[PDB]
Amino acid sequence: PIQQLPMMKGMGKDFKNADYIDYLPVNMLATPKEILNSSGYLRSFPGITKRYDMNGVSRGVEYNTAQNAVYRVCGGKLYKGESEVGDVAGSGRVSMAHGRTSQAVGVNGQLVEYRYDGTVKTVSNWPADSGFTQYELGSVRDITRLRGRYAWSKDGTDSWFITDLEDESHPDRYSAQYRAESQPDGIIGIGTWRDFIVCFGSSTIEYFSLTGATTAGAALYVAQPSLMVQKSIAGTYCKTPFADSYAFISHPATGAPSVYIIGSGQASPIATASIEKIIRSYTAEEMATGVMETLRFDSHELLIIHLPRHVLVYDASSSQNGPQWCVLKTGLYDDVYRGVDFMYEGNQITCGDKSEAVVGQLQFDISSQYDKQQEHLLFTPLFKADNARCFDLEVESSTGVAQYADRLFLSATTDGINYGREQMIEQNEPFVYDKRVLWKRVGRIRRLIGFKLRVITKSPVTLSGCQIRLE
Amino acid sequence: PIQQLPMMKGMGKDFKNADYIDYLPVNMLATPKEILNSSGYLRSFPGITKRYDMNGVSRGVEYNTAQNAVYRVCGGKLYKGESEVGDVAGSGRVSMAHGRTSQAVGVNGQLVEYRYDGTVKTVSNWPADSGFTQYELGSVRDITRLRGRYAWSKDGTDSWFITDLEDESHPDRYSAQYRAESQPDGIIGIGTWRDFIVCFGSSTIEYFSLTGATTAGAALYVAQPSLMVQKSIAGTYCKTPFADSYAFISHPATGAPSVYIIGSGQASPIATASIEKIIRSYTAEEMATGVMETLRFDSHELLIIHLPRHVLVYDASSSQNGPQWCVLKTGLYDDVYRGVDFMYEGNQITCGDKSEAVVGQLQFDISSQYDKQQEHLLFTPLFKADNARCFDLEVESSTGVAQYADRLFLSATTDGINYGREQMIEQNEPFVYDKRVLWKRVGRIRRLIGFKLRVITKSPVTLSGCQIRLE
Amino acid sequence: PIQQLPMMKGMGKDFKNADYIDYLPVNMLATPKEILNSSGYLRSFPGITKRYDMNGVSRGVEYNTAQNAVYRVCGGKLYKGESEVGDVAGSGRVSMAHGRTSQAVGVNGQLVEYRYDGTVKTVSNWPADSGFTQYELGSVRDITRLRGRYAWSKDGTDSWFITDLEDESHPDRYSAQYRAESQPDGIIGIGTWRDFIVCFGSSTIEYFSLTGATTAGAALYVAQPSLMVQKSIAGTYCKTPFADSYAFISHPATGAPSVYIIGSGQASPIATASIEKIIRSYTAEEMATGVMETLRFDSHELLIIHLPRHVLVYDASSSQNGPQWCVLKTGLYDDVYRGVDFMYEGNQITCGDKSEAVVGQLQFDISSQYDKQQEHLLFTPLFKADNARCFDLEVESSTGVAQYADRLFLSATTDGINYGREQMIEQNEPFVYDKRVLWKRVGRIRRLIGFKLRVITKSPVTLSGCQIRLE
Amino acid sequence: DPSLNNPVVIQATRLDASILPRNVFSKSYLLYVIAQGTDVGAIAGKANEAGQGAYDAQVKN
Amino acid sequence: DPSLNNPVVIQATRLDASILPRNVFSKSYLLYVIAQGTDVGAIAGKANEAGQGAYDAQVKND
Amino acid sequence: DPSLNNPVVIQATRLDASILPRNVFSKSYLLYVIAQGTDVGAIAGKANEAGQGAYDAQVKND
Repeated sequence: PIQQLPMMKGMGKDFKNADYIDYLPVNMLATPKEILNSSGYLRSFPGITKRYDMNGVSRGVEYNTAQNAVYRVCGGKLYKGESEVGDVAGSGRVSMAHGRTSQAVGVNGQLVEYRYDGTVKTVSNWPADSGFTQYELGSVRDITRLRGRYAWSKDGTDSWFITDLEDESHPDRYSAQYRAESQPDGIIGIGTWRDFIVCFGSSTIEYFSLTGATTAGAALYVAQPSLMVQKSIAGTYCKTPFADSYAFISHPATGAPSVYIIGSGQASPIATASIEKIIRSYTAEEMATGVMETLRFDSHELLIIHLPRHVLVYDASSSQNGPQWCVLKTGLYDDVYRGVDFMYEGNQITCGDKSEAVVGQLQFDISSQYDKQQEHLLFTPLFKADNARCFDLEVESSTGVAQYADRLFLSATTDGINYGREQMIEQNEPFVYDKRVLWKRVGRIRRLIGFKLRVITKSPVTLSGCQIRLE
Repeated sequence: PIQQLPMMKGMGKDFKNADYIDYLPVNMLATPKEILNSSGYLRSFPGITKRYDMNGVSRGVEYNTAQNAVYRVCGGKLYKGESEVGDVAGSGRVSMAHGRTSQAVGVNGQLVEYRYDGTVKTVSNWPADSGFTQYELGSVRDITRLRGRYAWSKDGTDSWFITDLEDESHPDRYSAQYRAESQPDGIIGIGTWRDFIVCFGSSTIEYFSLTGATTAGAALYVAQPSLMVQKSIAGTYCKTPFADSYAFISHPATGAPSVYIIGSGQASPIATASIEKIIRSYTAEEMATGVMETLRFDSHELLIIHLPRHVLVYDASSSQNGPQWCVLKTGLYDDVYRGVDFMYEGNQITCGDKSEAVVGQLQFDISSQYDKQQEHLLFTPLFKADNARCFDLEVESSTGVAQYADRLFLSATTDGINYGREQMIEQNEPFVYDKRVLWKRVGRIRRLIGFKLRVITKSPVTLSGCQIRLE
Repeated sequence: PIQQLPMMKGMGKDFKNADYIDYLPVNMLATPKEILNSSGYLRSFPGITKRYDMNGVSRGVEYNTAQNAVYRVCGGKLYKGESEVGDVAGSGRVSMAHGRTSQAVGVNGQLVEYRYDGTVKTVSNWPADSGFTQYELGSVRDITRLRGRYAWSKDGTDSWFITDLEDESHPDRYSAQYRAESQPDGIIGIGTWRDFIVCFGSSTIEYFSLTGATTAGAALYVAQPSLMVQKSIAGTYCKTPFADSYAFISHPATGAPSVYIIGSGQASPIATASIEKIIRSYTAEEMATGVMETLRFDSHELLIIHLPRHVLVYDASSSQNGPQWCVLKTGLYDDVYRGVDFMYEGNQITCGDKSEAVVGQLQFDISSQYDKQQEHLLFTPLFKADNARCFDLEVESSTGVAQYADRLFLSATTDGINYGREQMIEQNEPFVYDKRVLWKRVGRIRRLIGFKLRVITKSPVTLSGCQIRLE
Repeated sequence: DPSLNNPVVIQATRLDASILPRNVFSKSYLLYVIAQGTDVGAIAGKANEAGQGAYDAQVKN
Repeated sequence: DPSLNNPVVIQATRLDASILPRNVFSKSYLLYVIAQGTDVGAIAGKANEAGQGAYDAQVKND
Repeated sequence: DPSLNNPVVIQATRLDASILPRNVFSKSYLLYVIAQGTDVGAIAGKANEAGQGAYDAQVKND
């Protein structure tokens, strides 16, 4: 009898509390595509190769549609692709929005507009002698652009403003201020969906649409209580557009945090129980420091969450059976994935670096990150086979693209927590396309067994189907 | 023949009525997560460890979104997390609502507002010299907040009021009073759902939305007949938000009380016949004194009902087969569960105590409540096996996270009411992860048999699948 | 055992990346029509025979409904079917729209109208002495017609204009200018769908409908936010009507480019991962230079994409199992398909030529393009057969419509990238209808095998079902 | 003249995205239904304001 | 002024609640749909009456 | 008086009959929804015209 073993998700036990956690693949992506005897295959995440140098770590990225170029803020400098176009203060992550007139960066509680002509303008109240309405701007938390107006949220308060059409430097002349007052929740973040200004609060999410009123002093925006969502975002950058909607991490105010997708005025969780446990492991402030974004290459629609110690990738394409989550990491140990701020830019996917002051492009030919070895892990679920001997452990692997022969470490666990000896297997070989990855005489399963595949390489790993001969 | 025995729900007979009641797990949570040969596994409820002391028993809790902190009322004192911020009279349960200006507590028929500046203001009519409209406020039953207005219900009457926008201390200047007069039902409780003020009556549930009228003296709220529900709540605190809706216990006016969930102007029961019998066992007054709340950790969405003698937990996540209900109890006997008023607060779930004047946090590492042994029970359904001998009784258990070896008591019933001798089995052992919990030579089943598993421990209990070899 | 091998999609590995890509049929079309033992059959794309000469390569085509004739621009000349009616400047592709009064061609940033009376008029502002409103027209990117108004988009800006009803030469007297300002996106292309003007941007797609306002200076068009699509088109001519909707290639701004179909305000991808990789292989500029169109003959509804190096055909009729994509190529090597700008014109389908200055009609009798041999390829998926010998390889073929005997080259791959020796098989014979295409003693499959069928002919190729006797 | 005084009553204020068959309607129609509810409210407001203005003009005349 | 004379035509006055997809719409949504039909009828009536009143005031003032 | 000046905005002008469900709605309801969109547009137009007329009468009377 030959039984196929799935590798998309692995069962296991958490040694801290004996609970059943779902072991997730590391630096691997599941593709729901029928090949050979398997309905899908696992492929390594694309490697990173350095493109050009920056000054300081990455702090933000956005595709400037008006200029048809990628703007990113690295360290204390603002970059338009290769070139350098502005200076940015601060050290933390920044929220950016772009418009026809200028490119805006929200830093240090100020909405700084980097106009394409070269001049730099900071948002401030209209001059007193102008006679227009004066507002208490306070500090800027998050910014967005819609209909030629920059919309930003006052820090620590549920009030947000919109810039005037004629002069985007100053707010609107008569009706700049608006409030998300359905619940007493501070507007943690602000975003744009379709024609709606979305005000992500600490308890509720509200939608504002243009009224079109022409009278001076009339409200240009009114809330849409129909589209209100009773969840909220945990941190300022815990939101991102995803699948024609917004994905976010639930704030602790509404209960235990979890990953949700906003749909038609309702939030549908997409986080597995293990993912929710991982998220809950972090403190409130650490989670607030987290940032999430979206990346799309090939058939994959990935949702990347940059938690302080883990990087979680949700693949919407390969989630037919259930929420498919993968963990990205850099180096042999549990270091956080260095790639951040992914953006597709003209045949290349360029990503900033969390640690070094460089920006690199995703290269599908190799799996190394800045010419460094990487770890790829696949865990099979625990299955109960009493007094059963398993002999043939074969996985089909695509080979012939590696610059050096790769080695696969195969180990098996009995209790589900501690793994046994690891066997070295030549899974890849340069310029060889018919190599078979197979191990005979696995052993005898006493009560239950689980398998873990470890690969160290600079070349892509493609493991399709794990079959085992029970006898 | 190896037959798997489910443990999610257990059949049985009620000795007082000879009716087939459904035995429920005690301190045991079902998780629908495919592992080994079972579709789900049973995990013990998280234990409680003391966080810090209080004065008096718990009386209420809510997450103050404006202050981003948890406010709870213990005894005669109001606490903002660790610190103490005010004094609260009375002794019974209180309902709290929070706003930007102040935190409000509804006690002794008065809406007391504990302003963040330190001052305390009580809701009362406008001064006579002001010239504003005067109302007969009477006594306050339940309170809620929406759009910066404190909405509270007059005790013993179907009238409810809303505070003025400029001054939250006094009611609205001209249009404070509103009535839920679709039926002659007193407003037992009031709550907020999305942008609707919900008036839970004694026979009907009504929804009110803001009109937006600007004329002085015009009605700000009008009832929404389309969303009216013809059921009602039994007690003042027999309601709670749940699954983007409200869950409640039906009032005796509409028939025998039962648990319902409001959906699109209709109430869909979620109570098993056994649960409804348990609820009916109480008197009307005892039913009124019951309080329910919601708790969400991991993938579980729990609806906890704190009845005077029973504590019932409804798990929406594990309700695929049917309404999954669990009983929570403290101590070796049938004492009521001591934890109450659960609230997730920054990486921890804090719960008040019904009996002692302490507040504790839920710890998933252990299952002991305040360092005390707790009982965990699992009942298998009665199944008719005639002249069949069953030998191998094995349950998969996760072990190795206990500070002392656990003992599992296994017993079987033939009549379905009285159980036989109990056999001790080593369920858990410190630092052992491959232990097997198995009993051989169960006996011979004459007509029908059912199994009950009892665990006394300070450590988490995880039982996956009960299989039995019939022969 | 006799196992049928599908030929609609072929499996394989990409030697540059070791990834599993789909080998697509070349110059073949899938037809989901039940015959013999197969649910469908594969037929060669119709050949091209020269109709009459032209001057210069093809640059555009449209069916002039008012004149009931096909207008196409070849080289520097405009043709009304056989005849020549005007002169067109420039050298690149041109977008044309037609009206009752005139036929318009958008070339060199100018909307040139070729009136049927023989005169030529160019769109320009109203005379200054007329007193009508003046606009900054700039340069024209794409044009369209609706309700007797020529609608064109300003190049490099999100503004678009509409011509006056009384005089189509000049823009509207008072309300010509409109802006797609929901996002700061330049209007890459413009099109007409039902009664909406569609403004395909660089990030968003918007719909504009007639207001019907009669007041002078009032806006005639307002955006429809309900139908807005958050995707966009990559290039100016990367759009075309298809299946009562618009199909397009996603702009790099929204992520990796992919093929989408607009449905009810949402974009549904129809591109296989292999197709998306093929699209990503091109640069942004080369992607922009791509042009796509639609063709419908028999039951096939084809979406043809003329990328710089590949020509991809999407058959919506034969997409029951999944997105069916076919590659069209000219010559023995991988040269781009020469036919372009297909249009059905009174019992004939006429297509321009990318390289030569001729126009030809699609002839279903033959498969040769301008009396030249063409390559037809069919790839079977890789299937894992271990230690299995396969002997009888038979494909059903329709024969008897060839002017010379055809030879079929049959080869098999083991690694999935490199193919073995090719065996010649007499695929077709003149005036023979009962010939059987069959090869015995294929060989022994070590690990896995895949088959590729190559046909070089001037005659139609029809292959029904690939069955193999695996033993 | 006096019929212009009394305002016309209205239905429920809006469709609060919980009674809609949200698994049936497309995204555009799902937006359209709430848009129609809000616009019905707005047209009711405008019609009542115009009736009030017409009554005031009539009595003043 | 003369435009205020002619009333605007209306669709079918009511929804029969037998043509609605009763197996799909929630019953609260059903109530909303019939209420919307009735309210559109009422708003049409009020708008036509207000237009008539505005025309009468306009001509009397002229 | 000044409130009668500005017309109230409109939603999407019409239902496309291609965004509606067509395996759910019957023919009568499919016609009714389209007629309802058209009638909402017409009622908006009539209400705006009546408001304009009321404003003109009010200012002339003043």
